[PDB]
Amino acid sequence: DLDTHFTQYKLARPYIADCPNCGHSRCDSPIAIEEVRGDAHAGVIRIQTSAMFGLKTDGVDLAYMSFMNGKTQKSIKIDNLHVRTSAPCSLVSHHGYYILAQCPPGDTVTVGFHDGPNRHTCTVAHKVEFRPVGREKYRHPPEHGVELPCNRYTHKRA
Amino acid sequence: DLDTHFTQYKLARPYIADCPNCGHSRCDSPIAIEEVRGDAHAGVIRIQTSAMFGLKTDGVDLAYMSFMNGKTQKSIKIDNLHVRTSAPCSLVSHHGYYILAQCPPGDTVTVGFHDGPNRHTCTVAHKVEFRPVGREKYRHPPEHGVELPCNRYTHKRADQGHYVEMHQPGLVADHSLLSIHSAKVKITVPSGAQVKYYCKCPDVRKGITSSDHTTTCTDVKQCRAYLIDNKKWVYNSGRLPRGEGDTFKGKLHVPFVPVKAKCIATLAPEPLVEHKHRTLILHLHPDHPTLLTTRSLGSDANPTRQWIERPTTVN
Amino acid sequence: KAGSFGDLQSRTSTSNDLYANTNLKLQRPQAGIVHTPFTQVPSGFERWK
Amino acid sequence: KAGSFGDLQSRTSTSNDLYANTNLKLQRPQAGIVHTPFTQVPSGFERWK
Amino acid sequence: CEPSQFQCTNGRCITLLWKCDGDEDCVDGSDEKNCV
Amino acid sequence: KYKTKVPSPVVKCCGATQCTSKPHPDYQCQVFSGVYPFMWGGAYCFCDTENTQMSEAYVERSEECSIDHAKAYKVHTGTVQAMVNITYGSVSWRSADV
Amino acid sequence: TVMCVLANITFPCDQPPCMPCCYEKNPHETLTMLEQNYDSRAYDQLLDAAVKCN
Ligand SMILES: *[C@@H]1O[C@H](CO)[C@@H](O)[C@H](O)[C@H]1NC(C)=O
Ligand SMILES: *[C@@H]1O[C@H](CO)[C@@H](O)[C@H](O)[C@H]1NC(C)=O
Ligand SMILES: *[C@@H]1O[C@H](CO)[C@@H](O)[C@H](O)[C@H]1NC(C)=O
Ligand SMILES: [Ca+2]
Repeated sequence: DLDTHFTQYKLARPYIADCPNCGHSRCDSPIAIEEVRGDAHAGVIRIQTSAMFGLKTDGVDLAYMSFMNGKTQKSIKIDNLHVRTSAPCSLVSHHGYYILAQCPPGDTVTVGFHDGPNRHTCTVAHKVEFRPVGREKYRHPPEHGVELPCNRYTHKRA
Repeated sequence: DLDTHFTQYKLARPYIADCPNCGHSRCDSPIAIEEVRGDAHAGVIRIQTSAMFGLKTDGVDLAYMSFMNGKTQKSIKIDNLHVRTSAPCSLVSHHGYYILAQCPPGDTVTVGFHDGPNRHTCTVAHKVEFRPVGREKYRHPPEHGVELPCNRYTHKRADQGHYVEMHQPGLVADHSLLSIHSAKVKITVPSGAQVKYYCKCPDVRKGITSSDHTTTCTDVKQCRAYLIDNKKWVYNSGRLPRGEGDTFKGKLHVPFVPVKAKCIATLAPEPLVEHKHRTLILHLHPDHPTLLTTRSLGSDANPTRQWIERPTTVN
Repeated sequence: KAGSFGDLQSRTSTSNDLYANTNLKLQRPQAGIVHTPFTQVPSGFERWK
Repeated sequence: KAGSFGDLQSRTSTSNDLYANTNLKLQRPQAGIVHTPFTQVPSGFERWK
Repeated sequence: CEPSQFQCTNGRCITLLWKCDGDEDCVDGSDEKNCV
Repeated sequence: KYKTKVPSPVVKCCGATQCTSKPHPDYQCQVFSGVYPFMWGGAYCFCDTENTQMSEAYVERSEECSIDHAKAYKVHTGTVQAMVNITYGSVSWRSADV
Repeated sequence: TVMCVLANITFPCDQPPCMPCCYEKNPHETLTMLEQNYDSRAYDQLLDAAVKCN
């Protein structure tokens, strides 16, 4: 959990980058999407934020998330870390800057975490495509069928 | 209510079946989607899940919901019971195993219920399509227009005319009821339910023991045990193991049943009709894809039917 | 011509007089609820766009 | 015809014997999960509609 | 399970490399236990 | 529209069960070998390779058949009748079926 | 008058022998009764009388 998987992140800190849409307009958001990288098969996408997920200023607890409310860092319990493309996505995992989420094939990638009163959400225009594997196109991973090789972002942090 | 419909679901119990994806990866989610039946017209669909809605631990109250987190039942308030196809659907009514909602078209169906530290969702790949009634393909039900016969599902729990079969739950696997006591295995009894034990320490040891029994097996791994509870029923899902030849069958009313009602359909704008000698020119400006069918009234029908999406003109 | 380019023709942007041929039929309310249902040819301006 | 109009032919609405030709074929449950996977021709009645 | 693969307390077989990586693969969290 | 009901399979943990065709519409059965299921509790039984599964499915009428269903008819000549209305002289209009 | 079998006790299907609260004297017997009599034409008469408590 900590051997090198997460201890490495004590050096990195969150930052406040410009988000294309804070929800009504352009603002520098504590969670800025960079490099939504969707090339896997099942619709799993890895998105890189400007917030440290799973790091707490003192150390790892893997239910905390740190972000910059100014020049000052602050760590909070993950209240609702949601990813959404056209419908809410399923958060497979999160570590450091990255969160791995299984997403419907949508058209804009949105992330967001609550703080208390405040919403702190960001949205980027990125085409997320569901990439079926095999000779039949299928809008969602079936229950049964035939196992075929595919490329997917592992949820292990190693 | 308290008549046959809800009273009859006292015999049933929730169950844990393999969901295909709760969040990520297969699982054994308490609310497992089975038979999401979308065939009604207006977008109302019905989902048969593995967790009962309306029961509680003793008696029937609509706001509660009963589900199994293990070998033990558990009744909680309906805190956030959401069905989501591509946008959050609207719950119409939940009764027993069944949950009826109104959904926009989409390619998955997911149901989820909280208990406050846990999410307990399940999703399934079912193509649910909004089926318009009439001759105009509209994407959401209109406010006004023309009533038409339309098959829906009832939101009467009322028991009538259809049935599902619920048998005895076969022996359910469990290993938390196996513990290493002293140097050997120990099977614990649930205080009212038999437990059938099979351990191959290297000569086969079997038995259906109703009291706390200790066998002569060294490790927990080589033993397996299955509790038999007969007090309650379960739906004979394809996702539950059945007890070999013990093929006894039961019946249960299904709350939401298809009926014929009136659903509103949209009315296309009145076409602009222009007259010429032996010709009728129709300027049509539909707001949704709309049928236009013409037939002569003479011997030769000359039937011409077509769909109009763009504003067009036909002679 | 009720919905191809001329369906609203105001001489100036702020002219009180106004010409309008949207083919505004007025349907009856149904089922004992209070509303004014109308069918109408969509905007000629939108079609032109 | 295995799914084109007649694939569920019931002599009356409450007959006990009904003819069904849906080419239902079962499949191996895989990966140590318990279920009854099956593939079969889609409903002919829907296609006819 | 396979000799080259770990077996959880609930019989489930996983890869040995997926043990004590912090993430609760097995339902009962058996892989991450006995982690000095 | 049909509905393909799937009875709960059996898992003869060690040994094998064979299956018997039953008078059901488009019934299908197939015994599989070396299943080794896993349930919420454990591995559902011990012997790794010698575990079968019944997996029977049989198709029946959908519940919506009671409401929507295409009816096939053989049509014969039958009869022809009309509603007529007659007025003669001072007698007002009187209508009847014929 | 319809007539249901319970394990070599014939009986009617509008009263069982467990009238006051059938599902609390012996639940197992309730369900073995409602499962032997599965094709009984009067099965809703049986259910409404094997589920009625007081
Ligand atoms: C006759 O139909 C053609 C094809 O749609 C159309 O272009 C033409 O305008 C119609 N005739 C008149 C007089 O509008
Ligand atoms: C024709 O018969 C109808 C049906 O009874 C009647 O109402 C009507 O008055 C008749 N025609 C005329 C012109 O009155
Ligand atoms: C029912 O009673 C008769 C007479 O006592 C007995 O012969 C029969 O075996 C009983 N039924 C069963 C299933 O034992
Ligand atoms: Ca791990």
